[PDB]
Amino acid sequence: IRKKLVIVGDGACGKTCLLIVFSKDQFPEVYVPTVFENYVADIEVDGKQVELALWDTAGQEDYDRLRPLSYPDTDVILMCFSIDSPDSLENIPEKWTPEVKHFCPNVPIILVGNKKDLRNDEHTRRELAKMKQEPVKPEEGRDMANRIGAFGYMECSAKTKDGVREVFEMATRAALQ
Amino acid sequence: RSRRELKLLLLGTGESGKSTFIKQMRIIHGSGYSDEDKRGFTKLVYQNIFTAMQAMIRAMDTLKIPYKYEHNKAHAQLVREVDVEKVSAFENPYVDAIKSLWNDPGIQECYDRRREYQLSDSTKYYLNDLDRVADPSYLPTQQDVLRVRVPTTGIIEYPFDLQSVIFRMVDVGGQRSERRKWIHCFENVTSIMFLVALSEYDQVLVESDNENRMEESKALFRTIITYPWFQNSSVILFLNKKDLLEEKIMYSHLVDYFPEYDGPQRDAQAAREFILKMFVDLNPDSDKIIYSHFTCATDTENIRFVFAAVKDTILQLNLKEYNL
Amino acid sequence: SEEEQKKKALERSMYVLSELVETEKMYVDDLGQIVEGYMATMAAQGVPESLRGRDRIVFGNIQQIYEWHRDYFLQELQRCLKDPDWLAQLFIKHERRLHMYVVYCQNKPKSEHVVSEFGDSYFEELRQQLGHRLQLNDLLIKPVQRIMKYQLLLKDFLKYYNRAGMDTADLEQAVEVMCFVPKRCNDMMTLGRLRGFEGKLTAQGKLLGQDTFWVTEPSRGRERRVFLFEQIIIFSEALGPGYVYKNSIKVSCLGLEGNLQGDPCRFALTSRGPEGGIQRYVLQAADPAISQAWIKHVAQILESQRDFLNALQSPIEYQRRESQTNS
Ligand SMILES: Nc1nc2c(ncn2[C@@H]2O[C@H](COP(=O)(O)OP(=O)(O)O)[C@@H](O)[C@H]2O)c(=O)[nH]1
Ligand code: ALF
Ligand SMILES: [Mg+2]
Repeated sequence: IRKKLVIVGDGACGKTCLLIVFSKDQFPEVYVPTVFENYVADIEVDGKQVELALWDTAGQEDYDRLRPLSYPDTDVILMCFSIDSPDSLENIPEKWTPEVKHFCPNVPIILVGNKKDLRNDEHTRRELAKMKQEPVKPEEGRDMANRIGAFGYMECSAKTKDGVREVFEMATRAALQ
Repeated sequence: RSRRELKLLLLGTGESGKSTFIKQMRIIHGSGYSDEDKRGFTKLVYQNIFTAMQAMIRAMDTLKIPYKYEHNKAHAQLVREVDVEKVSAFENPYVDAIKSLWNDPGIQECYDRRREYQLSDSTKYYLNDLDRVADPSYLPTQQDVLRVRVPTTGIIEYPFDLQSVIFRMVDVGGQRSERRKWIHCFENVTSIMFLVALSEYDQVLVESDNENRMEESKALFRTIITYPWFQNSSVILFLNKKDLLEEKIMYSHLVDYFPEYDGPQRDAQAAREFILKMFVDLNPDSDKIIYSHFTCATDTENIRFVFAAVKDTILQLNLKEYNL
Repeated sequence: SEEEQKKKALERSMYVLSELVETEKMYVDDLGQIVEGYMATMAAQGVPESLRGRDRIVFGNIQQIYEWHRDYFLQELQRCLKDPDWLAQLFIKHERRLHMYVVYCQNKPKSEHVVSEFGDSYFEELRQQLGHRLQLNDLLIKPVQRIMKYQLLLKDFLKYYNRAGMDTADLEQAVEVMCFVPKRCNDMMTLGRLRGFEGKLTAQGKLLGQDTFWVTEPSRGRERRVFLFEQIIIFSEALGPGYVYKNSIKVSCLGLEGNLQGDPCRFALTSRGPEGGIQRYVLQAADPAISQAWIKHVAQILESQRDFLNALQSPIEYQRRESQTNS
C-alpha cells in the first residue's frame, strides 16, 4: 500500500536535510547536499507495511505555478519551517496553507519544526537578536498548527536525528487517515 | 485539437532548383503532369530557347567572338530582335536561324566560355534537341517540363498530403531582389531545406557580377542558420546539380576559385566532398546535426529516394519534439 | 590567516560541481527509464484502445529532452569536472535549447488528466512488467524539478567559488539565465489558458514580456494585456486569472512610433503587411517607465530585424563584417 508525501517550506529551512536523515539513518557526512531524488522508503506503523514515497520541492519556491504539478493525488503534506527563523513561521499561514488547501482539499497536513538543536545554540541567539526577533518557542508552533488545522505538530533536528523518525511515524499514520 | 501539418521552407540563391524540387515533389506525392498540363509549358520551352540564344548572340558581340559562317550574321540579328514575352510559336524564319547559330563553331566557342555571362543550364538540353521541339506536333516530355525555367518572384505555397500528414512546402524567390519578402514566411517553420548548386563554384552572381556564386550561397547559408527563429528548426542541405558538377569539373577546376581545396583535379567526388565540408563547418550550434544530401533535381528517381529518406528523419525529429 | 581559507573555496565547490555531474547521470538514466522502458515497451507490445488517441500526450516531448542530455549536455558536464572554469560559459551557450522544458511543463497538466483518469489500471501493469520501484507519475516530474535545480546548484557554486577567481561575471549571467528559464516555464502555464488564437504559443520564440495597456485606435478605448514574444505580440482581455485573444501583430510586419504627440506614456504599434490591410493601435501605459521600456525594446527587435534583411540582400558583405566581430 503506497502513499504520496510532498514536503513544503521556505528556502534552506531543512527540508532536504530531514529526508536524508530518514532515508539513510545517518547525517550527510559534513557536506550538506542539495538534491534528494524521489525516495520510496519502507516504514511500518501499527503493523502495516507502508511504502511511502517522498517528494522534495527543493528550489521550486520562487515559481508560483510550477509547484502545483507536484501536488495531484497527494495523501499527506509535511509542511514545515525552521525554528531558527521566525520569518519561516510567518509564511505558514500566509503563503503555504492558503495554497495547499486549494490543490489538496481535505487532505492532511503535518506541521514540523526543524533544527530544534539550533534553539539552544548561542551562535544563533545573538544572530537573531540583531534582527529584533527570537527563536520560535514550542507554545507558538502548537498554536500555529491549531490555527491552520494540522494533523499533528512535531519537532526534530537533522543533526541530532531526534524526533526525525517520530515525525515520519506521524507522517505515515497520517497517510492512513 | 489535431496538428497534422508541417511547414518547410525551400531557400537559396536563385537558379539552384527550388522550383524544380516542387515539380518533383508534385510528380511524386501530388497529381502528376497530364498531357494538357504539359501543353501549357510549350510556350515556355519555346521562350527559353530564345532567351538562351539571344543570351549568346549578345555574348558574341560583348566578347568579340567572330561568327564562322557569314550567313549567321543575319540569323543573329533576326533572333535578337524578337520579343521573348510574346513568342508563342516556333516557326521557320527563326527555327532555321536558331539551328544555324547553334551549329556555328563561333557560337559554341562562346557557349564553351559560358562562365563569363548569364546563360541558363538547360540551353544545351534544348538547343541540341531542337528538331523535336521545332516539330509542329511537339508536346513537352516530363523531363522537358522539369528542365524549363520560369523564374520565381513570389512566395507561392504548395501543400502536399502525405501519410495523413500535410507538408506545406514554401517556394521563395532567389535573387537579392526578393529576399526581403522571405521573412513573412518564417512563421511556424519546422525545417529549412537549403539548396546549393554544386556547379555554381565557377560563376558570378546575375544581380552583381563581382562576386562568386558559391561565396554568396555560403554567406546566405550562415546568415539564415544564425537567425534566432531557426534554432528550434532542423536544417537540411541539398547540394544540387551534381550531374552538372560531374561534367563541369573535367574542364573548369575548383582550386582556381577555392584555393583552400587541397584535393585532386577532374575528381567529381573529391570536389563535392570539399564543398559540403565548407558549408557544414559554418554550422554554429555544436549540439545539432545538419543533414546533407547530394541531389540532381531533374532526376525523379533520385529525388524520390532523397525525400523518402529525408521524411523518415523529419518525422523522427518532430515526433520526439512533440509537434505531432 | 587568509589564504588557507581561499583554498577551502575550491574543495567545497568541487563537492557542489560533482553533485551536479553525478546527479545529471542519475537523471539521465531516470529519463532512460521513461524513454526506453515505458515508451519502448508500449511500442513493441501495443497501444491500448482507451489510450490510442492520447499515446503522446502522456510523455510530452520527453524523448527530445532525454536525447539532448544523454548525448550532449551530460558529456559536457563531465568535461566541466576536470575544467570547472568552462562551466559558466556552457550554461549561457544553451539558453535556447532549454525551451524544450517550456513545451514539457505546459503539457504536464495534460499528463495527469490522461494518466490519472484513463490508464492507472494500465500503468500498474507496465510498472510490474518492467518492475520499477517508482510509479510512472514519479519519473515524469524529473525534468520539471531538474530545471529548477539548475538555479540552485549554480547558486551554491557562486557562494563557494567567489574566492577562486573574480569571473563572477561569467557566473553572474550563468545564474541569471538559469533563473529566467524556470521563469518562462512558470509564466507559460498561465498563458496556456489563451483561448481563441490559432498557432502554437510555445513556438513563437521567447516570451520577452507582458504588461497592461489602454488601447485606442481611430477611438475605441479598452484595457488589455499585451504579451510580447520575439515573433509576435498578442493583445488579450484579462479575466479576474486566464486570458482571451483579441488582436495580434507579427513582428514580421510590426512598426512603432514612440512618445506619441509628446506623451511619454503613449506609443503606437502598426501592422503593415504584404497581403493584409494596415492596422494601427495606440498603447497608453500606466507607469511612464513601463512605456519607455517597451519602446526601447521593440525599437530594438526591429533594429536588428532590419539588419537581418539588409544582410539577406547582401550576405557576403555582412559576413565579412561578422567574421571581424568574432576576431
Ligand atoms: N541539368 C540540371 N538542371 C537543373 C538541375 N536543377 C535545376 N536545373 C535547371 O536549372 C533551372 C533552375 O531551376 P529552378 O528550380 O527554377 O531554380 P530556382 O530559382 O532556385 O527555383 C531550371 O531550368 C532547371 O531545369 C539539375 O540538377 N540538373
Ligand atoms: F532564381 Al528562382 F525561383 F529562386 F528563379
Ligand atoms: Mg524558382
